[PDB]
Amino acid sequence: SSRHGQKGVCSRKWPTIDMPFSETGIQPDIIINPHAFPSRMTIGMFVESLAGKAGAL
Amino acid sequence: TADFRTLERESRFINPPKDKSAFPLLQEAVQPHIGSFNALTEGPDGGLLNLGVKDIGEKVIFDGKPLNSNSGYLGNKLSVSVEQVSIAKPMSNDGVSSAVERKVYPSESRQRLTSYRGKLLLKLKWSVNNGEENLFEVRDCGGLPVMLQSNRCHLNKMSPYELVQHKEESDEIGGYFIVNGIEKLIRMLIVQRRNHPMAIIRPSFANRGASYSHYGIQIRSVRPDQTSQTNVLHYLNDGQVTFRFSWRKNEYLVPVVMILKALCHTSDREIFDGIIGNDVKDSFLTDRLELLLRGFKKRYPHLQNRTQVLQYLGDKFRVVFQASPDQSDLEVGQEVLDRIVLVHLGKDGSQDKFRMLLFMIRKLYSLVAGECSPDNPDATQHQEVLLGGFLYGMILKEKIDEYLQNIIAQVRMDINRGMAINFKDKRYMSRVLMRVNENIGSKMQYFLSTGNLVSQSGLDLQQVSGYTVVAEKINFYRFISHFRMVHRGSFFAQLKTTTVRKLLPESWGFLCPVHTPDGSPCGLLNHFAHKCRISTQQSDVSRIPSILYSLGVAPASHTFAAGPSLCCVQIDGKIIGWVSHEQGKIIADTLRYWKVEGKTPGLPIDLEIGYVPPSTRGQYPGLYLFGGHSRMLRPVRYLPLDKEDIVGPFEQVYMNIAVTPQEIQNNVHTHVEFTPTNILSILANLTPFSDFNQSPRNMYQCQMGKQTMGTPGVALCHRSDNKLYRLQTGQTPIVKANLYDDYGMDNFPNGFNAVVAVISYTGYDMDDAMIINKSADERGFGYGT
Amino acid sequence: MNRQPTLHKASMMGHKVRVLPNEKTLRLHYANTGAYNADFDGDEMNMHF
Amino acid sequence: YQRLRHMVNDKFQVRSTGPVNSLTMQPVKGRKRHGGIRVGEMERDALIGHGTSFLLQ
Amino acid sequence: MIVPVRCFSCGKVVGDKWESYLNLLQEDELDEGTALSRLGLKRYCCRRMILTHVDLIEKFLRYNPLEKR
Amino acid sequence: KAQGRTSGKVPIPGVKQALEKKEGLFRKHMMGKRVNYAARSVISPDPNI
Amino acid sequence: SVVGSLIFCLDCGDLLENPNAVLGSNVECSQCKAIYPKSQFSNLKVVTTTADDAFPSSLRAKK
Amino acid sequence: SIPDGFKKCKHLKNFPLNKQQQVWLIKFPSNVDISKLKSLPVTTMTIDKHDYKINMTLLVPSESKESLKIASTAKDNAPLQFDKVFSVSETAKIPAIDYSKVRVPRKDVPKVEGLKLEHFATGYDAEDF
Amino acid sequence: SEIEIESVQDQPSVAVGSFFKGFRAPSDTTFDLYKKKKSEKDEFVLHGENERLEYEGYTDSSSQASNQYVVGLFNPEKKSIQLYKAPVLVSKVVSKSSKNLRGPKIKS
Amino acid sequence: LRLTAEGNKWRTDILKTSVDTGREAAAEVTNLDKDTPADDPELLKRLQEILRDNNKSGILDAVTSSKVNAITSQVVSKCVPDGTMKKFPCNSMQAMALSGAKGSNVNVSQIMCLLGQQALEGRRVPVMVSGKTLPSFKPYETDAMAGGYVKGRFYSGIKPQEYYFHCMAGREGLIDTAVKTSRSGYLQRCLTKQLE
Amino acid sequence: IVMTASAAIKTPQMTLPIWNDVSDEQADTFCKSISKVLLSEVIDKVIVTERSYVIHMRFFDNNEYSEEYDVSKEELQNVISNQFIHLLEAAIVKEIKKQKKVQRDRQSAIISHHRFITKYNFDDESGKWCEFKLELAADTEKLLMVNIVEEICRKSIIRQIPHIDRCVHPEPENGKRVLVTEGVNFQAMWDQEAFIDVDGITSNDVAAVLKTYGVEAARNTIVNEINNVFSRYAISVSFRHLDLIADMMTRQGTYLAFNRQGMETSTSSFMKMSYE
RNA sequence: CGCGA
Ligand SMILES: [Mg+2]
Repeated sequence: SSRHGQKGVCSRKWPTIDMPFSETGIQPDIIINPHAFPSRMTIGMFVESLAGKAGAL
Repeated sequence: TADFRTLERESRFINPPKDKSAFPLLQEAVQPHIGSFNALTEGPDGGLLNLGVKDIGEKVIFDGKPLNSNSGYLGNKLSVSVEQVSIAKPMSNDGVSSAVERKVYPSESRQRLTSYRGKLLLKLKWSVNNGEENLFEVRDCGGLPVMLQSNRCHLNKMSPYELVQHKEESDEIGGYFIVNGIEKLIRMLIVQRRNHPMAIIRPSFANRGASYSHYGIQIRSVRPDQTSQTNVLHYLNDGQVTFRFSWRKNEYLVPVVMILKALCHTSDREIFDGIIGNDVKDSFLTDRLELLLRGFKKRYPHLQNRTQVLQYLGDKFRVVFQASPDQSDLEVGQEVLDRIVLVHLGKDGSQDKFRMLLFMIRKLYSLVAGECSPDNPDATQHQEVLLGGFLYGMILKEKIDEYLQNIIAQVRMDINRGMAINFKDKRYMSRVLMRVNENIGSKMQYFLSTGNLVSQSGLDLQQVSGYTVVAEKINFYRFISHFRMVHRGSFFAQLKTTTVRKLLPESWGFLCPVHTPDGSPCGLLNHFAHKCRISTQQSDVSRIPSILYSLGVAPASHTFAAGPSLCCVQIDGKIIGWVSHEQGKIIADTLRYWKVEGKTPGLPIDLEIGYVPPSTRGQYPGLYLFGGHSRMLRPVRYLPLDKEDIVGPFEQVYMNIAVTPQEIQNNVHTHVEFTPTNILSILANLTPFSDFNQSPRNMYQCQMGKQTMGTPGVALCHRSDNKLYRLQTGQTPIVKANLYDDYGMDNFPNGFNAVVAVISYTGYDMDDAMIINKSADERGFGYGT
Repeated sequence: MNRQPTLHKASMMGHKVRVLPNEKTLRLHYANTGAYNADFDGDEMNMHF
Repeated sequence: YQRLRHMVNDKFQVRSTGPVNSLTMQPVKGRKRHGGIRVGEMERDALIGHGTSFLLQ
Repeated sequence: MIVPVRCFSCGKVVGDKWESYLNLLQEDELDEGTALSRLGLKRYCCRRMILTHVDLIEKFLRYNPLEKR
Repeated sequence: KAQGRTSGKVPIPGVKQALEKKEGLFRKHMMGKRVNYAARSVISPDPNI
Repeated sequence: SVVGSLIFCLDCGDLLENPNAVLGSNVECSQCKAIYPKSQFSNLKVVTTTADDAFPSSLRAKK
Repeated sequence: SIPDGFKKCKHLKNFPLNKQQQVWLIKFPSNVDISKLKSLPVTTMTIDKHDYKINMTLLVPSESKESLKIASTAKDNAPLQFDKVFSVSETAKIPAIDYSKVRVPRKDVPKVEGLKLEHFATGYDAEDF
Repeated sequence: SEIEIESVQDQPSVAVGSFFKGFRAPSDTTFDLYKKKKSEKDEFVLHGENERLEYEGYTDSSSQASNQYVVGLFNPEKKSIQLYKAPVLVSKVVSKSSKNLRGPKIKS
Repeated sequence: LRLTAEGNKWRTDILKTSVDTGREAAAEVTNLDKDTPADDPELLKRLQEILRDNNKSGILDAVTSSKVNAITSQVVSKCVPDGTMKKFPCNSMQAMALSGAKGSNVNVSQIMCLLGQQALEGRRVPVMVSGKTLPSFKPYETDAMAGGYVKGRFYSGIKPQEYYFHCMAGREGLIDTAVKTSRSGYLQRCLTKQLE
Repeated sequence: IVMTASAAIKTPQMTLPIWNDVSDEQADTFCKSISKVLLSEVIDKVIVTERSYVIHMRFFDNNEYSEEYDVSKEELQNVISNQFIHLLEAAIVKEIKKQKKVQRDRQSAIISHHRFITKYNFDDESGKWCEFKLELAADTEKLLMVNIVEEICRKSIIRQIPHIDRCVHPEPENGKRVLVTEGVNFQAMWDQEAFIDVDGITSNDVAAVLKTYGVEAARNTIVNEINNVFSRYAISVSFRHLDLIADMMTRQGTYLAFNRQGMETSTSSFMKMSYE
């Protein structure tokens, strides 16, 4: 889970080469479906997604 | 914007503080438990127990020797009463020989999987023939479990650097019980506001009999010893008013007029005048009232004296209270009142209890007259938290009480055996006690283990059990989650109605709205807004009346008047006097001002000021001041000055409190919340941007956070706890709330920061959805144990 | 396959078996979810053979 | 992110021969002693309604 | 518990830089930003490893069963 | 139909109570049962099957 | 003393019974034994109005 | 009877009772010194530089002045009863709220100053830009 | 307006007491005022007496702490009043023959 | 998730019309003049009165709930899709609700427009006996904002009062989800057993 | 409908199709006339003054209610005249022992009918008030009158059609023009067909219909009623199911619950035996 | 009556 209440089962450990890789070369650690939102109405996670990156930079 | 304080961080881990914890809030969180438990032995008055035992008093039995004077001589009078109670800190004697003992640190109790218990000691006065001969002998009722980090816990006062030396979590907050190595704690409950009349409407009342209405005035009176006694006034449809009380798990009913004459010598005219006051222009009350007086007369024409009344009462209940054969029904009658009616006013409140009892009847008819609205018991307005320590004392007082009963029983059987008996004999005394079974600690330890309350009276507690709950160390959050936890009790869990689990607006800033479990416990388990504090001790009211009487309060002693027509002034359920509403509002405000100002001595800020403005069919008006224990006090900011003020829930309802300074309106708000974050749980505050999430979704987080695989603690090597989870590598969340550092969750990283793409790619993460980079994992990511 | 509670017969269906290596979890295609009413949030299902 | 409890290794079981409760000569809860899986009426009802009746029975 | 050896995402080896990182914040009194950049952490992948890190082993080390107080 | 023993301690379940209440038997061990060749586990989405 | 169908001795504060219940023309306190005549007064009026809480209406449903 | 500490009043002082004179029962805070006072309104006032704001039977001494007689001015012995009641009690004054100080226009989230480019395309440094 | 203060009697002269409305005693009924000097507090207990009745009353302790009552004799022709400190007596009434009425310990 | 610059402008503007909306319904329910100011004593007297009655209080919410919901529509209608910064198909959020993939126009609205009135028992926020819906509101408040109408949107965020309101509705849902589980399940067994 | 299959329900309703002749106003009038009329409805106030006492009744204006509830002050007089007092005096003595010129003739008549009425009067012109006096023993309790009276006034019925409370001309939905009936009495409506269409009368109460129109109509009512539920929630259930259930509950020709009770008649014991 | 849809 995130801190935003998104709970999910790990679906598959995903071979890293198959995990889409950034312009930078950073494959994501976790890949959460973009469809699992509007229903759960959790914006703070998008926001955190920004700030988290924003901080780390 | 907060920071990592990484240097400041590590310097702490490296060198823990040799003076005091760096996370004071974290302590102040658990304060309700320790504040309660320490208060058992503390306070200028000698501690709750020493006050509690003082209530039990003597246990009298008679040998029955004739003396050879038909003769009214009952033999020697044995007087059995305890004197003062002490609790030794946990100590280890080495086998026998009374070799010089060593202190016991809980780390040992954990690893040995035993209870962590201090010894329990009783100074017992064995008296014969009314102090003609008396015997002081100290006893040991067995090792008593002790709350960690309390005044009887050796760990107390240790600087964090020392706890590490004694192998406890550097920040260890204690506040709980080690029982058989299991960590238990008494989860706080919610009980009716003490020392405060409650105009109740319940259908269950009408069910109790034919002429019972559903109306009632319930009050929950609690002695300074924290024993709670309920007294309820049912309004009967015929116009009778039956005082109801409870004793030995049994309900009993009394005509209220009987009791008024029982309390104080008084004239019927005075009672009537004592209620109606200036309201004689009303027919309704008089009509209701005369049927109550003419009711008591000609129901009981053989009672022309308060004494006769007292005698009559004793006549009935002497059986009930097991009164000693010497005690006259006059004498017993006096006890019945003293041990039941409005206990919080003490044995000397006889003249006060009379007034208070009139006040209810006044209010009751008003409720029946519908002039005042009923009072929601579910409403946090009328509620108070019942601390663990106080409960743990209550039970203990019961066991002590029953213990004396056990002694007298041993003697009577020893008497009815006809065996030769000398009360003055010291060896005989020992002969009795050695035969007597005294281990209280085990019984208490039994309690904490089972959480099953076993008592002669239910302690005015609806449910019988569920009082203890295991401390769960899964993550750190779930652990601390317990100490901010509270609920109404399991009896309300089974109720079909869900109104009890409603998010009443009265919980603002007290019960965190966000943090509750889901499913069946939802709406029951609640958590205090992290700034919510509980009053663990009394506050001095000594000079309050002096202040009040100075402020224009007409003494309740004289100046008969009553009714919602004009304000009433009370302290912890004691009528000080009466004022016009307009005056009271000026008073309560002024008083509120001085309270914060602080320059006026004898007026502590924690005192609630309960001013109830008069209204149309609203709550019964008045001015209420609750300084006692177990109040929900929370901080606010006071606008006329700028200073911290403290606010109870009861008084919150009427106070206009702006959330943020920008919302302050002219002549509207007298107060403002410091930060709006003050209304949230620990975890609630921790959820980032929780205002952006959907509320039911945040509400999971609080429940998810408590289920995480976290860092339970650093003591793992020395902790023997059964089943334990630990996340191998935690990370400080970049996105953070300032409280995260204040509460110092740094010491317990609950998770990691993950590079996350919100995308539909693999297709394997459709429903639940969770794709983990494989290589990322194998790098140790999220590795648990 | 069965997902409790079983509201209606479609909540219990037969399935051809494909044996998948490497993992400890039953695993479904999505078309079944609407029937079983299964969200893949800690969901469990009873397999009968 | 927060790794939770409720790891799958804690939750699953299969094919309980062993327990065979003495009264009913039937299996027992899985847990960690080798139980089985309860069926129950709502599951029974489906079989009847589901269609897999011979099988179900 | 202790410094992760590799950046999860990047795979880059982050395990060594920690000591030097503390050194930077300590001695040089840099910000958090530059030190990382000075350590040569470009990808915010490998930056969060050190940046967010906690040495919680330090607290563990305080409990040593193998020695007197 | 049994007299109260010490008004508490609970009555020991009689034969009638074994059959009836809330199960007591028929709907415990008859109308439903624990079975063999059955496995409960966690579902995982696999689109590829 | 005597207010709203209630009758009190001025010595004792007793509430006093039906004036007519006494055969003799004097009313004596039960506690103080203070004696009053039977009727110093005719039975007093005691107006009692029904409240407005009760009933539905057309007009109270309006006004 | 006479309980402990009680010395019965031996000689009671004089109470010169009798448009006639008026009789006023008036409350005061005990802290107020009534022995030194002068005027009084007929409402609010000030006493000792502090400011202040504004059923029962009366007993008169015996002629012996060791005991108490009821107050009756009717000569009917019908009880003389209190003419006027003025409750002189402690008012206090309250500071007014200063809205200009306390009502504070919101301060926006402080922008973090000195944020350069951390990100650069593959194969380039900070200096190149 | 303004009211001149002629006199303040700081020694007992008169006293105020409370029974009920309409409470009346015979003319010969007198009252025995008892006085303790207790700390600074002056606690007055009043024993009233008549033939068949007993009037017993006493000042409240808690009230007289911060409360002070002064009755006064006001000349309306003048602006002056004669101020006299007086106590406030919480009081009750007992008839002697009704007083000692009592029952036995146990009814058998 | 973002509206365009103009969209927010539309959003704000329509919201500004919602101010007096609360006072209006009261004037209507009280049968007082529509222009009765918020503080009128007879207004409050009736508001004080209508509070004490549960039934009449149920009426006031229904009326007000109507009017404010009309406001909500005017927003969502005028704003989405029109004022949205990224447009369908390029806008994913719309593309999901629209295609019925996941979510609904409601969800997208609450994110990009406002949450709107919080229905509790079909009524608005309960009211403390003081006549305050919440410690931060004047007693017997005529504002819709104080009555649970939420002008905030999850994208921009919600004021604390709104939040505490919105937490209520949340609890109502969760409680209701639990009880729906048990109730119906008992019913079905009655049918099956006899119709087996 | 299903488990309890209770005869008495929370909301008994009678759907009353009206023709298109009767006007909306006409409909309203009929609904008011055939509704519920209580004495406590029209009473503005009541005063009790005390051994005897007098009872005043302030009503609304004779026009108002006789317009509003369509009440002849005479029947109103009569409503008060006989039943009302008989009700009144009843609980009175009941409680007592529990504790151990046009007017003139009418008045004389009324007084004769009862023990406790020694005087009577009424407003025979403006109808505004009713006033009368009751006497009791010189030794009698103070027992609360107003509560007795307020209790009777509410129980007191002026005009009611048995089991039918107050109707509410709903809106003529879906082109269908209907009066909604609270409570169920069909025979009552059967005299009313001058306006409504009796052949279109439908109910919300099965067992009532079964009693009146018999099993088939009752059955048809069931499918209709159940459907309304799932209709309201927009859900969709093929009538074939509802047919099966309805046809089942009617299998005995009575209206049988799915609970223990209806299950009694079943032949197979084990089903019953394993149910509850 | 705690944990999971
Ligand atoms: Mg699910």
